[PDB]
Amino acid sequence: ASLTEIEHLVQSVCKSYRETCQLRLEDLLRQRSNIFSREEVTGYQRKSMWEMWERCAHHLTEAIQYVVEFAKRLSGFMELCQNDQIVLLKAGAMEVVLVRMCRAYNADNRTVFFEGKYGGMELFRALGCSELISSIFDFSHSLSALHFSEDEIALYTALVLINAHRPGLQEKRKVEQLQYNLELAFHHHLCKTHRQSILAKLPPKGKLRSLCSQHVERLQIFQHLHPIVVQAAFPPLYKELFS
Amino acid sequence: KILHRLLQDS
Ligand SMILES: CC(C)CC[C@@H](O)[C@@H](C)[C@H]1CC[C@H]2[C@@H]3CC=C4C[C@@H](O)CC[C@]4(C)[C@H]3CC[C@]12C
Repeated sequence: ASLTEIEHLVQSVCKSYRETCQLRLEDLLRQRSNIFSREEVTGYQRKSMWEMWERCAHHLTEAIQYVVEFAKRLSGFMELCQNDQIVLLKAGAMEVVLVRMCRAYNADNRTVFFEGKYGGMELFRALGCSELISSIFDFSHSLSALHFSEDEIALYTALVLINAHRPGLQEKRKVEQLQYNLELAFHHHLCKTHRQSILAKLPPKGKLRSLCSQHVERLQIFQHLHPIVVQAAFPPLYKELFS
Repeated sequence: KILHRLLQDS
């Protein structure tokens, strides 16, 4: 890859992201003043564990579908063999949502946009996994601190997805080359915008891996308790990724 | 199953 190639990979990644970002920044920023009441929060806290897990699984699945659409649009992605496409999405889709969450997260009052309003952690108390929720809020709080632009998110999430280290890849060298070009793309843009100061501030890694393992660990506990909720009422795509 | 079908779609 020449420099002209990576300069134009930048605009192209950002385009792909803009088209698949799901929720417009403009709407999320505007709806920040729209916060669930104590009564609504209580109503959520009164739901059964399983109704809450189901609700959450549906919303996450919906988010993952945009991520699959993002991936299908990413320069280079559809060029990978089917096996590696599936390995990369099985491992990185939740990760990408976890990064995309920072847009939908308001660090001023620690609220996330959920079913049409902003709410705090406590909104999800029925789930039976407050350690994980807590850590997911923290992660978004840290990312929010960086004042990530839309272009940064696009570039960053394209790298979260294209990870040549994921186990199970048949064509590790092709994804290595792709990862390299996206890394260059990401760092070139940061350089051009005077924003390399953040590279040292980015979240460590595993870190995203930890969150995603906790998610699966927690699912696994819930499935042991409510195995028929999962079989009967969790979306197929979600069971494929995390079950 | 489901992802394979998403990737193959028009
Ligand atoms: C089992 C646990 C992983 C559940 C986590 C859950 O307690 C909570 C933090 C999750 C559940 C559904 C998630 C939302 C699903 C869809 C979206 C839209 C997307 O653009 C960004 C993330 C965002 C706004 C998610 C933020 C995180 C939410 C609100």
